[PDB]
Amino acid sequence: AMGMKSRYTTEFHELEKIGSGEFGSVFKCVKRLDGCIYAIKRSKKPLAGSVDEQNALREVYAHAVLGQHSHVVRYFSAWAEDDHMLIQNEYCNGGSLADAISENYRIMSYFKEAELKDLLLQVGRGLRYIHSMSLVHMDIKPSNIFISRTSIPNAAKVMFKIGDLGHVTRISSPQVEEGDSRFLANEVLQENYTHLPKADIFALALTVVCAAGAEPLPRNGDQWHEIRQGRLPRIPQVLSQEFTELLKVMIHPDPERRPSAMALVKHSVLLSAS
Ligand SMILES: CC(=O)N1c2cnc(Nc3ccc(N4CCN(C)CC4)cc3)nc2N(C)C[C@H]1c1c(Cl)cccc1Cl
Ligand SMILES: [Cl-]
Ligand SMILES: [Cl-]
Ligand SMILES: [Cl-]
Ligand SMILES: [Cl-]
Ligand SMILES: [Cl-]
Ligand SMILES: [Cl-]
Ligand SMILES: [Cl-]
Ligand SMILES: [Cl-]
Ligand code: NA
Repeated sequence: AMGMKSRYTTEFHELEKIGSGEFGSVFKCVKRLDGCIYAIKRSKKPLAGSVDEQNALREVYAHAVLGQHSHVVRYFSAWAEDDHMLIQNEYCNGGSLADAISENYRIMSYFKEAELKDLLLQVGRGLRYIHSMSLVHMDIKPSNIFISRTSIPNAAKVMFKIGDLGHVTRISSPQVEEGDSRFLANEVLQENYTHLPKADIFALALTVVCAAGAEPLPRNGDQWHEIRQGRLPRIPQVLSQEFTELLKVMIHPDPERRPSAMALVKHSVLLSAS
């Protein structure tokens, strides 16, 4: 809890809690001076000078570098007070893709093919930017993709944004902190980091597979290995042959054969979503 003269309490009116972690939570808040809603994550402050601090500050640094892109979550501010570290990001009104999937699942639905191409194109724009900046996300998965649904009053919209930049690292990085095992490419687990950007492409394909209604992905075991041999998880729908082949080459066992994020966004299959 924060003090009543904290920056957090004075400058923001806290609304709804919107997420929870081990040592923190996320609130939907209004900033009093501008009237706009933000997501503010407040976590226990990492020990100053520690490796945990290093990892926390890397996230903020990634945000500061990447957050200008239209398909990466905007960052506004970060600070520390009351033994908490705070990050104020844009609030995304549709929650994460994991939340949108779970809502879909509850009503016996899924993203249909046109929605999946839209997802894939938009997050791939996101990755193209990240990779152009010599960075890799390393943790692409539905819970780290955020959704904003907007209405434009005076046109003469659903946006997917990459968030949770806590695993972002540079392309040539010799150590890599692995992301979610359900989405982790085999080469990264083996500690081959020659083609890091293609680990994000792999994770994105599996993320679109989850959007498309696949069952829970394995964290380990024979099914996990089967996926890493290049076999797509089963989905409860029949997608076009061309779109299925895009997804499948995105999980190719050789990273070099997976599309770049650039090739991805230029792909003829996704021209229908442009
Ligand atoms: C983009 C973004 O950076 N952040 C974000 C934005 N917007 C939102 N919006 C939302 C709406 C609604 C919901 N749901 C959850 C499911 N229930 C059922 C309804 C509401 C959940 C989240 N939640 C967010 N949280 C959960 C994470 C947060 C964050 C911050 Cl502030 C700092 C560092 C890393 C991250 Cl990932
Ligand atoms: Cl402020
Ligand atoms: Cl919550
Ligand atoms: Cl402090
Ligand atoms: Cl682009
Ligand atoms: Cl997830
Ligand atoms: Cl390998
Ligand atoms: Cl899953
Ligand atoms: Cl179908
Ligand atoms: Na942005």
